[PDB]
Amino acid sequence: RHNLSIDGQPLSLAIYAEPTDPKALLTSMVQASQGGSAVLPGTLSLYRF
Amino acid sequence: PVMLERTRNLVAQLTQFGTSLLSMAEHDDADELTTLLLQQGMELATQS
Repeated sequence: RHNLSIDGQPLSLAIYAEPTDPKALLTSMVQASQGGSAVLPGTLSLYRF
Repeated sequence: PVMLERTRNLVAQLTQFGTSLLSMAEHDDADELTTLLLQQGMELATQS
């Protein structure tokens, strides 16, 4: 009834649908918004330019 | 003579900029090779 031989050996070759390969993992650089310095009013020097 | 002194100081500073520009490019291109080797190594690792 279970498709076996008289000795118990199976008569139908099975299948398993092989697992899907290795995996690629990558990393990336990340940048963010950056500001600059400000300018203040200047002092008056005692010396010439 | 005064014009020569002021000009000569500016040219020396310009030389300083050129040296730094070449040095940075050398270091940046060396890092480019190291990055390329690691990326190529990863492809080899997948096949291994």
